[PDB]
Amino acid sequence: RVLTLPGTASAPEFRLIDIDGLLNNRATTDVRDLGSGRLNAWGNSFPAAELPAPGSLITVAGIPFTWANAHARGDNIRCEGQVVDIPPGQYDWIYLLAASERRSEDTIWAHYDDGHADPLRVGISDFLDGTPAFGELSAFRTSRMHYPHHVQEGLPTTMWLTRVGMPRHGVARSLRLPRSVAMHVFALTLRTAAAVRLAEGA
Amino acid sequence: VELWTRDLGSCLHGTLATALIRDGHDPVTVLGAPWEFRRRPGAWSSEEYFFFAEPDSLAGRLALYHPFESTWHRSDGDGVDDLREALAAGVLPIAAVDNFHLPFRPAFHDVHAAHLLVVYRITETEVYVSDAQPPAFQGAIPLADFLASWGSLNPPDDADVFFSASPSGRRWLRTRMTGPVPEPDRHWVGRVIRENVARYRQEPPADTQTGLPGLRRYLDELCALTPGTNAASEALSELYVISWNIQAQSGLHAEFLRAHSVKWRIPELAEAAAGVDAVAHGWTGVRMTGAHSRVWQRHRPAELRGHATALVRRLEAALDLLELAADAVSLE
Ligand SMILES: N[C@@H](CCCC[NH3+])C(=O)O
Repeated sequence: RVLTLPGTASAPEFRLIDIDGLLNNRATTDVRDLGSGRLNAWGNSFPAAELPAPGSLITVAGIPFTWANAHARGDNIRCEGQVVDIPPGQYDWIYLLAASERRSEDTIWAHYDDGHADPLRVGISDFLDGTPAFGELSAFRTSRMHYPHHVQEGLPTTMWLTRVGMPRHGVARSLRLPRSVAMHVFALTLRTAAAVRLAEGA
Repeated sequence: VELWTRDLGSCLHGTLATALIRDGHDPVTVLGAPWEFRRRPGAWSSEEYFFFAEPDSLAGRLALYHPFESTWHRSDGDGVDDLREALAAGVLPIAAVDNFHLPFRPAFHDVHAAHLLVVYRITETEVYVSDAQPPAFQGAIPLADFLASWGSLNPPDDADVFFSASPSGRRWLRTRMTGPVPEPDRHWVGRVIRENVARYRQEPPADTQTGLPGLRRYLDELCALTPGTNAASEALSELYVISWNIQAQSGLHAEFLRAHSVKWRIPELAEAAAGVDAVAHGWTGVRMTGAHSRVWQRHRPAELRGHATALVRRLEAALDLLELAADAVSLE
């Protein structure tokens, strides 16, 4: 048997997390910083010219993000189990812009104000002309890749939008990123919980 | 001649897949059916395509369940005569080359790395090559460039502590499917899964670390070494090399399970596929943590030990899921 009923969802709110103080790695370079790339162990990096302007507000698949205000020693978070404070509240989804040195999967911990913590599964696909193994959406696909001594034509660098749910009906206070040098986080936006009910008909 | 590779894979599976596709064989079936872990101390070489194969041939081991086998050859000339004869015979030669001398590779005149590609046509001025590793290329190449690559000395390179110091040696690989292929029905997939699991669980030989017990002992030995020391450097170089194509096989095996899961609509096969892919992703934590300690001196023994036991646990979870899958596909 089949029963489908129309619903209505509220207007949730997007909280764009300032990660500028956690930046610890350089994965993007310009033609004059080619030797500073540390996206992978071979010294590769994203092309800056094909990525957003530092500090700009962008939208990937409708989801808003702030591009990191990079310093010369960091333009993203290479994941080392950092704890990230978030505005306390009731949430639905975590959205990350990320890439990994080869595909990997790991855990984001979510910490709630009554001491409960939840281990949340996250997968991030490869930066190297990747394909989304976890059902990620594509955030960026460059034309070129940067190497320590040249700009490589016809080699896409890939970044992903990945989605992590927070099932618990409770107030979240912080998150822990995975402990894996392979994983790179470039932006982090959280989405609030919103109310849904049956709509007009039925 | 069709380009074929996967993001977890190297030129080893990729060149063999091209050869397999040309004879009418599905590379996911032939190369994705077997799934194992083995390590022989002293066996590895600094090549992108190293895989421990004894007592079988390189292709025979990578295609455990098919009559596919391979032979290595060394051409003794200064030219490409032995390759013209092989093509004339209908063979597709797989050439051992140095990326340093291939104009279409990013490593060209930057980095020495031992590599494989498919040769598919030889004129008197140009060699036609096919190479699916990103950035994929397929077409003609100046014959002098090919000969420089095919004959390179691959001297030790400070920018490739993994695939340098292995001379190309003008050697090449012949492959052949030497008889009827098995019908890939549900019983066969059942037996393939059960044999992979039984091999993983069994007690290793004295001379070879194999399966789940071998992987445990291997990872324990790795974590015991002192980071920064010479023993740790050679150990981490071996780790990154031998685990590329082992990780490759895990990702290929999961695809083999996904494909048959869709074919017969057996969710036990997709659930097991997810377990096997988790082992593939577990290798990333171990490999990359070792890779950055070896190359950039990022010494993190706690992370390396943490990814290691996570890998073992994922392997233990996979094996259990694979057994439920084999039960759902067939009665034993
Ligand atoms: N791309 C290879 C490196 C090979 C050596 C440079 N062409 C890897 O990801 O390990």
